[PDB]
Amino acid sequence: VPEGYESLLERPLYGHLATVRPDGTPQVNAMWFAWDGEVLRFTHTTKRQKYRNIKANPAVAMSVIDPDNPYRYLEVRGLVEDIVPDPTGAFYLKLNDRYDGPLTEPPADKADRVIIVVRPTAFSKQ
Amino acid sequence: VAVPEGYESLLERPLYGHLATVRPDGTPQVNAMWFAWDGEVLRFTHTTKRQKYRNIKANPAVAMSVIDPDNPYRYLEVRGLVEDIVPDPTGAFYLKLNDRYDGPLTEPPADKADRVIIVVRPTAFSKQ
Repeated sequence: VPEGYESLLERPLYGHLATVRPDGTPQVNAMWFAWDGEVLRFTHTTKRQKYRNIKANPAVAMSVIDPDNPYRYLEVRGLVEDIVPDPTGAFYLKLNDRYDGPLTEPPADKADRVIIVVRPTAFSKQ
Repeated sequence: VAVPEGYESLLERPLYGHLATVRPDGTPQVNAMWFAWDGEVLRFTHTTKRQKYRNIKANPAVAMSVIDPDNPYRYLEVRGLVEDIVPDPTGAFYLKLNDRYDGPLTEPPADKADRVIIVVRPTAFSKQ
């Protein structure tokens, strides 16, 4: 990550995750995310189009901008490298906690929850 | 294609839109952008010299994500097609976008000779 920009990834900001649909056209959805210094993790259910997109095309990109300073932003390109079942909704609650989210209990859709793990290939800030 | 009823307000606000395009190799690109909405089409400022432009010349399909900055449960996803690309060699359109956002970019850009207006007609909206 280029120098001075990793802090974007540490903050509880909404990332805009782009995927490619089966028809070859793009889709973009605003998302919580977690960065661990190596990979990005997202909460998803197996029911939505964005999940189906990544099962067929694992290449993704995520945009984040600093809400306090429009000069600071990042596009992260990467590949989905794992999809991990989260049937207790523990990972959803971890994100909820980082974002001071409204859930007080595991999500009702927990049986269908997964963790999408994305390993970056590029970070661009300009 | 009609905006969902009461969400057009998000497109009227000076919020960033995160515009996704697809590269010729089939992988996506997404960038935070100023946009303008006139009730029918979205307009963006680009130059002819970057990858985002090359992406749209080969695949006109795009998607834009805008989120309310204070309530993240309020959002709008717009899919659409680039239907025009208009030269902006004076940077006048770029300066109108800056004005819409009350931004600091009040003088024409050094790259103005290569500036264009990208015009996108929506094909779909989602807010849930």
